[PDB]
Parts: sequence; structure tokens; C-alpha cells
Amino acid sequence: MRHRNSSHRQAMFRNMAGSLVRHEIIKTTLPKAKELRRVVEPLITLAKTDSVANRRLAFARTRDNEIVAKLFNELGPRFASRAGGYTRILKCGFRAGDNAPMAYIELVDRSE
Amino acid sequence: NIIKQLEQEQMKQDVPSFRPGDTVEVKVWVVEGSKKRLQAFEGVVIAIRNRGLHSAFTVRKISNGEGVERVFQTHSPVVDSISVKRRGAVRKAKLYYLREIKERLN
Amino acid sequence: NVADNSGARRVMCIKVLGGSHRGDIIKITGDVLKAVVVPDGSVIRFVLLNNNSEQPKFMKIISL
Amino acid sequence: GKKVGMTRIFTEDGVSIPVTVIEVEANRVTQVKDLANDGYRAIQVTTGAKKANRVTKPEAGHFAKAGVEAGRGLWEFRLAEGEEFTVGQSISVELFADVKKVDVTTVQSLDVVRVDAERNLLLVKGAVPGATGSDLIVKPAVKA
RNA sequence: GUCAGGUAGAGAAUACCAAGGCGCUUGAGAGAACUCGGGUGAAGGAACUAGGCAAAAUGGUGCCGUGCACGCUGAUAUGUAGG
RNA sequence: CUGGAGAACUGAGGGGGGCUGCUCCUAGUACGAGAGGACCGGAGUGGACGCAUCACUGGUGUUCGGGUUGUCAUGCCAAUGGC
RNA sequence: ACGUUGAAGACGACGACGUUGAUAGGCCGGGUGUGUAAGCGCAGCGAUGCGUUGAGCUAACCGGUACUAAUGAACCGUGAGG
Repeated sequence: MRHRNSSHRQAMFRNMAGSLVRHEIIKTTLPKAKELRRVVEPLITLAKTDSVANRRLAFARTRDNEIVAKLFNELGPRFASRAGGYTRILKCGFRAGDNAPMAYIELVDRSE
Repeated sequence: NIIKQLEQEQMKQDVPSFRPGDTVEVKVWVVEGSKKRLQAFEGVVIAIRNRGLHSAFTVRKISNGEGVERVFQTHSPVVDSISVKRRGAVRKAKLYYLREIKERLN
Repeated sequence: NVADNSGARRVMCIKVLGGSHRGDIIKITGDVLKAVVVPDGSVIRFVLLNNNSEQPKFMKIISL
Repeated sequence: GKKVGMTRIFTEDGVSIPVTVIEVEANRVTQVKDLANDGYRAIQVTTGAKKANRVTKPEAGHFAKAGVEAGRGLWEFRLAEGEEFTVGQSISVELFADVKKVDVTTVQSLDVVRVDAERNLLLVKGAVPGATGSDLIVKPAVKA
């Protein structure tokens, strides 16, 4: 008593996680953003240390060569000194379509 | 940390290292009225449960006609000594399929 | 199964004696007669009578 | 006291007893009730500690009146006209040494296995209500 | 009514793909007070019922038992009887 | 003997409850013309119902890990993932 | 109230903590489970096994750390009690 199906849920987070890495920021429902964190940062932590095995495992997740290239190259070093908390969630009102709570989820970067 | 501190002194550090599928002899104390006898049990380990003070292992013995399984508490005072006879070369954590082995030479 | 050598090979339990709505004694079967099924946390995972006395509390059984 | 997990103890003979292990800090009295004021005899006791910023001063003043350090929650037990207590007195777990059966709140008539004061720890044979970290009240068994 | 590719298979079953055709005309979070439907879950496997019904189990064929073989063969032969 | 809050107590009344059987000491005792042989109280050993209920004994666990059949994608083989 | 938690079994005003701040989502260490991964090398130049390596991986939990985010203004409830 708690004290989408599994396949669809896993695929959605895999896709959304890839989009977040590619764009550094995405607009999505607040519950999705909160649950996405438990899938996103673990990728960046693995990318902090580079190895053949880590590269392969990082590919097995998100199943995309572009993301793996994006990781291990700049997301790794840019967060090497940071111990967790690579993500930030900003609430941005409600979606007009169905009044869903929306929030921007964005990596702590882009300080130009 | 309260639980761990309480069990460290209760545990025994003389536990021999054994792996599933090994042939093990275990000595167990026996009480008959007013006498303490040492009983020797021969068998093959088919399962090990590691939980610290609650660690236990299952030993299956092929008796005269049918097998007998016995779950021993590693840290219980009842068990006195454990000796390994053969180094079984299996590659499974739990050997339950023996209900219905090579030798490691390492 | 029968642990002894009385001749019987397979038996069925038809009543669990020892209490209402229940090595305990049981009643088994076309001959119906009583029978007996044969602390540290360990577990041990793996006989006929005469309806009046054991005569295969079980000194004889343990000795045999 | 506070429930802190559960474990077992092996005796010399061989039998193993499953024990509920309860941590019991020193319990310090805060108020004493009498016939003159409250119409009955009881002592109010506290335990643990609470953040100063989180403890509202209506209780802090109540604690400060007795010289007591602010603890978490308050409980009080009735007296049996055979014992006396003074405000601010500190009560530790050795009081359970002479008693073999205790009542944990209610599951009653539980054997006590071990008591020590250096670690403020009490041991009970069996299971007690509530999950880990919950508050428990241990009193001597009434069914003598 | 006709035209219906490749692999696996005895087949026109079923699963997985290319080309082509699509996401079916309300959605985002939270978990079950068990109204409904599957897989799995100790066994004296009938302690239920008029009826072990509906499930489950089951099904096959590198076959000599009225139990055995089964996914791969350095090699026999870097393709054996032969159209 | 009605100012506005945060706690610890006194418990009338009401609801769920007054398990069962056997052995041993008491005791070759009481009753009875003998044998047979107590009852109660105390202690100990099972089963049934209910609360608590996991350190230890089992089962289950659509996310992690090991192994694998048919087919397909990620321009490839190996190494993976999805159905 | 809002936000981070809800093992009290979804009517939720409830246990605590909300920057003198480790409740949850991460980054480490230890234990358990899985029982010999990816890659490299020797022999057989195949199907396996051995060294590399009792190792790699491990969610809700255990032991630590705030360089992320629960921040700083309102609303409600009063001012001496027949």
C-alpha cells in the first residue's frame, strides 16, 4: 500500500533524459521532472570517470551515440568538482491544454 | 549502529571460508538427558545466506534412501567446527536444482 | 511412506489426533490404524502402531 | 524508550532467544502530581532532546520551571503509594534489573533478557508494537 | 473474389522486419477502500461443491523402451547417399 | 467560578474478553469389605481464536544482476537494447 | 497554507526536520544477492575453460558529506477578560 506501464515508463525517461542532455533544458510536467532526476544525474556521475566499460554502459542507457559523445567530453569535466545536484527545477505555471503543473528542468550550466 | 555494536561481540571470527557446492563436514553439539555428544554431519552446501549474525547455510545429505536437508546457523553455539572436504566447481549461488559436481583444483 | 518394514509402502492420513479441530500421532489407512510421523534456529528438512500402544514414549523407535 | 531494530542472542546451552532491543535514555522527571492539586499521584517524565528553535516556549517555560532540559514529548505514570520522586530526578534503566516481566506499549508479560546502564539499553524477549524509531513505554508486568 | 516478399516452421498458424499505410478525436500527477481480468506463490493435492467444470498441467521426435537422443560438430568429408 | 493557544493526567459509562484436554509432585492418599484408585490447588507439555508481529526459519518481488532460443534496428562482426 | 517527506493503509486539519538546515531525490564507503562482465594475452588456431578477477554491476534501505533545491514578504488568529 505504498509504504504508464513499466516498458513505456522506461522508454519515456530514456528519451526525455537524452533530450535534456542534448538541449541542457526542457519544459515538462513537474512530476515528470522530479522522477526524471533519479535517471539523469546517475548518468552524469558515471560520465565523471571515463572508461571503455563506462562508455558502453552509458550507451546501453539512452541508446544514443550523440548523447554518449555529449557526455564524457564536457558534461564530465564540467561537473567533476560538483558532488551531485547537477539538475535544477523551476516551476513555470500550468499548461493551458490541461492545467498541468509545468516546470523547466535544466543542468547547472550555461553561465555565459 | 546500536544493532551492529550488539552483535559484533556475539559473532565468532573463527568462521571458515566455504562456497556453495562445497563438501562440508560440520560438528554439532547434542544433548541426551545429561550428556554432551559431538555429532558429525556430512553433506554438500547448496545455499548460503549471509546476514552477519544471522548468516546460515543449507547442507543436503544423501541418506540411505532419500536426501536430508539441514539449515545451520553459522554463528550459533551448537555448531563447533566446520571443515571443507572438496572444492566444488559450480557457478551458481543457490544449488536448489540438486533436489530433483566438478572439483575446482585451484 | 513407511519407515519400518511392516509391509505397507504408502499410507494416507485420515485424521490428525491430539486435539479438536487440529512426532504427533495420526490415524492412517483397507486397514486403518494409528501411526507416528518421523531450538538454535536450525531446521531438519527431508511408523505404524497398534491403536492401543506404540509397539511399532518412543524408546524402541529411537533405538531401532 | 525508543525501539531500535531487533536481533537474537545465543545462550551457552545452545538455544537462541529472539530479542527486541530498546534504547532507553536517562528519563528525567518534569512534574510531580499529588492529591492536593491534581487529585492523584503521578510523575511526569520526559526524554530525548528537541531543537531550541522548534520547541515552543510555552513548553520551554514549563521545562525551565523544573530545571529540566527540553525533551521530546511528555509521559506520566501513576504511583503505587510505595515510592516517592522529586522534580528533576533522573531515572535510568537499572530499575528493571529486579523485575523479570515487563509490559511494552500493549503487549504484556515479556521476559527481560539484559539491562545495562553504561549504554542505556534494555532487552525484551519477543516483539513489541511499532516500527523502528518509535516511542515505547515499558512498565513492570501487572499480571503477577 | 484475386495479387500477399525475406528469415524461422510441415503448413495458408504465430512472432520479429523492408516498402506502403499509422499513433485509433480528452490529458498531466498521486495509489490501490479489491467492483473486473492474467502470470507466479508452501501441499496430508480434494480440507470446497450435485458435478476435480472453467484454469493449470499437457503439446514434441538426431526413437527399440510396449526409456534414449534434442541449442553448437578442429574432424570423418576445409559438403556423405545424389537431381 | 465563559480572555486567546501548545502538552501531560483523574475515568463514570460503553465495547472486545472469564479456552480446553493430558501428565508429574502432593499420593500406594480420601471414600469403600478388597483390587482398581482420587478431587482441588501448584508446575510443565499440545491444538484452536485474537492483538503485537521479521534479529533468526519459508514463499513472493513487472526496476538491478547471471544464462539463453527465433527475428529486427542502432552504415558493420564481436560486445548490447527493445518485443 | 505552499515546498522537500507520508510502512497513519487515500475524507487527510496527521511523526519530526524546512539554511545554527541530512526527511527525500544524488555523489562515496561497507555488507548482501548475482557467481567469472567488457577489454587484453598463452595454448588448441573451432565449440569451452584458465590468467587478467571472488571481480564488474546493484533501485526503496545502513554509515558520512549541503558546492543543488525546501529562502526572504502575506492571509488567519489580537491588545487585560459579564
